[PDB]
Amino acid sequence: VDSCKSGDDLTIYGIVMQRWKPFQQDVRCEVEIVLKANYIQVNVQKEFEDFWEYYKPFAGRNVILASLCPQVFGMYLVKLAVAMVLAGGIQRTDATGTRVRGESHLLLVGDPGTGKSQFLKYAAKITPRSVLTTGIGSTSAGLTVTAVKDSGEWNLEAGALVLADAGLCCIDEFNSLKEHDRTSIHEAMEQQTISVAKAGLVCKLNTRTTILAA
Amino acid sequence: MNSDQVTLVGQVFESYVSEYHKNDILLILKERDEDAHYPVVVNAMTLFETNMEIGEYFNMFPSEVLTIFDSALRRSALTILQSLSQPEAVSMKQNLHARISGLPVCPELVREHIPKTKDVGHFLSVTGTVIRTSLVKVLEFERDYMCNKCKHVFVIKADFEQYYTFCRPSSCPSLESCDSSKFTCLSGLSSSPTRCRDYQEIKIQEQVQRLSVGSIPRSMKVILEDDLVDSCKSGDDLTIYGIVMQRWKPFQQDVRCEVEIVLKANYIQVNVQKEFEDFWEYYKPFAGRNVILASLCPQVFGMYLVKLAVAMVLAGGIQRTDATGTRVRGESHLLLVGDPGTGKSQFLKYAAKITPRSVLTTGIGSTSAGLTVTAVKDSGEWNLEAGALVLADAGLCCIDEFNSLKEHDRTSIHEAMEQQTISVAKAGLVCKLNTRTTILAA
Amino acid sequence: PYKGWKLYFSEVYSDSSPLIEKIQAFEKFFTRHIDLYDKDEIERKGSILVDFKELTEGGEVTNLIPDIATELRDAPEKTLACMGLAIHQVLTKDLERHAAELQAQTMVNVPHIHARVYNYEPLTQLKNVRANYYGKYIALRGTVVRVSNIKPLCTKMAFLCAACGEIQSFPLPDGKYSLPTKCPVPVCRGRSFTALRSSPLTVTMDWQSIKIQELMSDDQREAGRIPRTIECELVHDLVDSCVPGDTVTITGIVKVSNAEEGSRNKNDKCMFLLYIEANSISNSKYAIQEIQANLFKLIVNSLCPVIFGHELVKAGLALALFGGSQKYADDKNRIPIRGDPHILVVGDPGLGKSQMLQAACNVAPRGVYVCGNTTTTSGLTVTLSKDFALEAGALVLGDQGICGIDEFDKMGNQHQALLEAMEQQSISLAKAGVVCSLPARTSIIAAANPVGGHYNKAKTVSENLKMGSALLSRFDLVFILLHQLLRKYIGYARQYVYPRLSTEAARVLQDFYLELRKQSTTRQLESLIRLTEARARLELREEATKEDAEDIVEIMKYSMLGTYS
Ligand SMILES: [Zn+2]
Ligand SMILES: [Zn+2]
Repeated sequence: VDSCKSGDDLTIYGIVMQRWKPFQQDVRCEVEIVLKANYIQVNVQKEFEDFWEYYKPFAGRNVILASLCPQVFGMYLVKLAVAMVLAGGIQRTDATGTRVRGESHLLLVGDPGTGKSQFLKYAAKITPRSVLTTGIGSTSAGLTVTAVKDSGEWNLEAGALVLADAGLCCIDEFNSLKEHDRTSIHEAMEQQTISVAKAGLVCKLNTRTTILAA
Repeated sequence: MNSDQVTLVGQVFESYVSEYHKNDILLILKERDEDAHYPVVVNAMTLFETNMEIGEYFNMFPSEVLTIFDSALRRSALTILQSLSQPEAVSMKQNLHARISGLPVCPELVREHIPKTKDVGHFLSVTGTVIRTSLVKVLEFERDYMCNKCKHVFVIKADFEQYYTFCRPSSCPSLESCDSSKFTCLSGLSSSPTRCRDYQEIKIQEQVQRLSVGSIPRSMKVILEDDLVDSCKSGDDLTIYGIVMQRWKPFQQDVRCEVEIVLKANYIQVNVQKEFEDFWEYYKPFAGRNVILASLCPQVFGMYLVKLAVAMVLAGGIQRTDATGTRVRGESHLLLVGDPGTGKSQFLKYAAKITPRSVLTTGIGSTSAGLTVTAVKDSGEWNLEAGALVLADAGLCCIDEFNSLKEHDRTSIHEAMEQQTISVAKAGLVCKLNTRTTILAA
Repeated sequence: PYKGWKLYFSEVYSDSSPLIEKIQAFEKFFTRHIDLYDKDEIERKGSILVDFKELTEGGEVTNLIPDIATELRDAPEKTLACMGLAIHQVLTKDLERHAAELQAQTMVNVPHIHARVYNYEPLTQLKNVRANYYGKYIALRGTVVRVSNIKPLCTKMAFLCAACGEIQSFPLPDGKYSLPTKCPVPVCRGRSFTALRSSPLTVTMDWQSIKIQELMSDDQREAGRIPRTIECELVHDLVDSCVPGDTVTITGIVKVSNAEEGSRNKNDKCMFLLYIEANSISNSKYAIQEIQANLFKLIVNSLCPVIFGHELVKAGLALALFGGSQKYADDKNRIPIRGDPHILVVGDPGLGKSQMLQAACNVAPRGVYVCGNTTTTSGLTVTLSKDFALEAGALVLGDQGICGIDEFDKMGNQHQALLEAMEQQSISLAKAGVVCSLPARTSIIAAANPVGGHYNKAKTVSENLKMGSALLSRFDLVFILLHQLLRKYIGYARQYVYPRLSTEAARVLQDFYLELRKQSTTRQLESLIRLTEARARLELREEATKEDAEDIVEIMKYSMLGTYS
C-alpha cells in the first residue's frame, strides 16, 4: 500500500483470483476477476539499419518528408518542421536543477482549406502515443485537467495537453480558443506541467508534450 | 354452473359451430405453426339469440364459459379436420381461444367509463384511448409437481389475482386417494413442456372528447394474453372486451399493500332526431345560412362572412385518395386578421366550447412543445405526448395570437396544415403521427 | 470409456442410456469428416463450426442421424451436448493414437468443445417469436444495436460428495450458486457436497450481452408496427464478434431471462421476459436493369413525391443516397477520405426543408431523422453507460446510411460533434476516464433557417444563414431556397457498383477549375469528384464519363450561384 498514485504507469506482478458474492433473498450475486498483487514496479531491424546507413543526409530528408505526408503539394518546410516535431526531443537538467524540455512546437498559420488540417490528422493517426483536437471544440476542460466529482470523492481527468505526455498534441483552429484555453496552453508550453486547482483537487501534473498547432 | 347449465352451453355452442363458423377453423388448421394461439371471433348477440340460458350462464360465470368455449372449439376443429379428404394437408391446433365481440348494446355491458368495484367479476366492454404500452414478454404460468408415493404428475396454476404467484399444495390430486403431503417440483429441473403464455400490460384512459366523460378522465390497466399482445400501440382508440378483476399484494413487514382493478382482456377492437329532419327540410338554403350563422356566435355585431367561414370550418371535411394513393385532406383553415379587441377571440373560444372534440390555444402561450409532439422521458423509458395540433385529430384547433409564435412553432404548424401529419424525432422517439385537423387562427 | 462425459452431461454415465446412440451417431459423422475441420483451431478456441447442410446431407455419413432437424429444433440442449461429447471423443481418440505412436518411438486432456451449428434453416423472423419458442433452436438475422462488455460467468460448479467421493459438475441456472440435492449416482444420496472451485469441472467463461433489432421495412412494415428487439448472450469464442451496427445472423436457443430490469417509469419494466442463448453468430462485415437503361431525373423526382420544386435539392439527395467510392486501400492502409457527400439546405420556413430530410431518411436503407430542438449530446454522439458500455447515437446509427438534422441552428454543443463526424467519419469519446474512437461513416443532410427571416437582400449565404464557416466549409452541396423500387435500386448500386473517375471527366473539371481560378476551398473539388462518382454509381457504371461530370458541374454551378451573390 501507498506505493502508487492515480496516473502512474505500473507493472504489477501477482495472482489472478476471483472474488464473488452469492445471490440472497433480495440481493443479486456479483463475480469479479481481481489481481492480488505481490510486487509493484513504477515505470525489419536489419532494414532500419540499412536505411540508417544510406541516410548517414539530404536525400534522407526528402524521403522522410515525402513519406510523412504524401497527400500534399509542395510545402517542403512544413514537412521538415513536422519531422522535427515528431523527432524532438530529450529533456535536460541545468545547474539549478530545472528541467529543460525537448518537445517541439510548430505553428501553421495557413489559409483555410490549404491542407494544414490534413497534415495534423494523418500525423496523429500515423504516430503511436498521439492526440489531437480542433480548438474551440475542446475548451480548457478538455485540454488540461478536470476534477471529476461524485459525493465527497474526486479524481483527476487528463486533457489533450496531458494525455499527450511523452507524445504529441495537435490543435487545429488554435486561435479560435478563449484566452483561458490559451493560458492553459501557455503553461503546458512553458513548464511541461499544468497546475491543478479545481474543487478539492490541488496538485502539480506533468505534461511533457509537443504541440503542433494550426 | 351445475351440470345442466354446462351441458346446455356445450350443446348449443357445438351445434352452432357444426352449422356455421367453418371457414375460420379451416383457416386456423391451414396455418403452419402448430404451437400458436389462434383466436375465433364470435358475435355475442347472435349467439345469445340462439339460446336463452347461454347468455345467463355467460353473464354469471364468464371464465368457465370461455373455458368450455375453448374446449368445444378444439372439438369442432378436430371434427372439421377429420372431415377433409386429406387430413394430412393441415395440422390440428390445440391453442384455440374464443374471443367475444359484439355484445348487446346496453349501458350495463357497453361502458365509456372505467368500471368500478360493482363490476368486478363481470364481462363487459370498455372504450378508451391507449396512453401507454409495455414490451412483449415471456415467462411461466403453470408448474408441474409429482407425488412421493404414487409418482403421479399433476400441475398447479398461477393465481392471476396475485400477479401470477404459485402456492405449494398439500393434497395429491391423483385418481387414487393418496394421503401423501410430500411433493416435488419439476418446473426448473427440466424443460419438457413449453407451458408459457404471452403477457402485456397496456394503459387505457377515458376519452374526454366523449360527451359522457367529464373533465378529468380516469385510467385503467388492461392485461393482454396469448395472441392479444402486439395488437395495439400508444394512441389507438380501443374497445376492449374482457373481465374486470382485482390484483392485489398484501401487507408485509416493511411493505405496504396495494389493490388494483384491472381488465383481463378477451378481444381487442381497433377503432330530437325528428326535429333535425324537420330543420333539414326547411333548409333544403340562404335562410338556413342566416340561422346557423346567427346561432353560431350571437355575441357579435355583423361579421356575416366570419360566421359563415367558421361554419365551413366546423363543417369540413372529408378525406379523399388520389391516383397516387396520397391522402387528400378535408379539414378547413380560417385566418382572422382583426384588430385586437374586435371580438375575434370571443368567436374561437365560444366555438371551441360549443364543439365536441375541440382544442384551442393563444399562440406564444403554447410553443411547439404544446402544439405537436413531446418525448416524455423517465429513465430509459419514453412515450409520445400530444399537442394542440395532435389532440385536435378529427377535431378543431384554434390559435389566437397566431403571429406571436416563433418561426419553429409556425414550421410545426406548416407541417400539420400541409400533410395531416407531424414528424416525431425527439430523444429516442422517432415516428410519424397523424394530425388530421382543422386550424382556426387569429 | 467416455472421458469428458461430465463436461457435457450432469448425469451418471450408463451404457444403457439413450444418449449413447446419438453420441455414437455424431461420433461417426465427425470421424468421417475429420479432415474437413482444423483440429488445432478446434482445440484452441474450444469450439467447432458445423454446417447444418452437412448434417442434412443425406447418405452414409449422416446415416445414424436422419431426424437431426426435428431433434435439434425441439431438443437443442441435448443434441448439442451429444454432438460436443462426440467431437470431444473423436479428438481424444485421435490424440491418444498420436500419443501412443509418440510413446512407442498417454494422458491426453482435451478441453470442452462447444458444438456450434451455423447456417440453420428455416429462418425465423423476430416478430413471429412468441412464448412457445422456449426450449427451441431457431435462427434470426438482424442489426446489432447494443454491445455490452465482456464479463466472467461461472456456468458450472464442481461438487464433491462426502459419501462416495464422486465429483459432479452441477450447472448454475443464471450463475446462482446452488447446492445439489442428491448425488448423481443412483446408490447413495448423501445430500452433502463440498464446492471445488479450482476443479476443471467448474466452468467459467467470458460472457457478453448484445441486442438485436429486426430488419424492419421503413415504409412497408411501418404502418403502426414498432421494430422488435431481443437480447442475445455470446459466450467463449462468440464473444466480441460484432460491433453495434452490423447485420448478423445468430442461431441459438430461446431461454427465459431473469434479472429483472427496470425500474421505473412508466413503464418499460417487465418481470415476464425473454432472451436468446446464442449458439453461433455470423457477421458479414430485372426491374433494376429496366431502370438503368432520363434515369437521373426519374430517381430525383421520385425521392419526395410531395415536395414541389427543389429539383437541384432532390438532385443532390440522389447523389448522396448512392454516394461516391469508399476508396480504402486495405492492402496499403490508405484512408478512403470520404465517399459520402453532405447536403445543406438554406431556406425560409414553409419551403418543406423538413420534408426533404424525412424523404432522405425514408428512401435510404439506413435512415435516422433528428429534430433540432429536443437535442442531447448523447442523442448524436456515442453514449457512455457505466455500472461500461458505449451506445450508438444518431451519428453512429446512421453508419452506412443518411442522417437528417432539421433546425440545427437551434442546436448548441450537442451538434458540434457532427462536424467531427462529417470529416473523420468517426465520433470522439472522452468521459469518465474512457477514451475511444467510434465509427461514423454516415452522410449528413441538414437544413436551417436564416437569421432575419426572408433574406432576398444584398447579403450572402455566410451572412444570412444562422451558421458559421466551421460547418459551411464541410458541406459538399449547399442549396439556397427563398418508393420501394428506387430503394432496391439504391441498395443494389451501393453493393454492386464501385465507381471510378475517368480522364474525360477530369478534363471538364480541369477547365472549369482553371476558369474559376482566373477570376481572382479545396474541398470544393473533392465534392466534384465525390458527386461524379456518385453519379456513376447511380447509372450503374464502373467509370464516370464527361457527361456525368458536366451534370455534376452544373449542379455545383447552381450551388455556387445561390452563393457569392
Ligand atoms: Zn399420491
Ligand atoms: Zn454420493
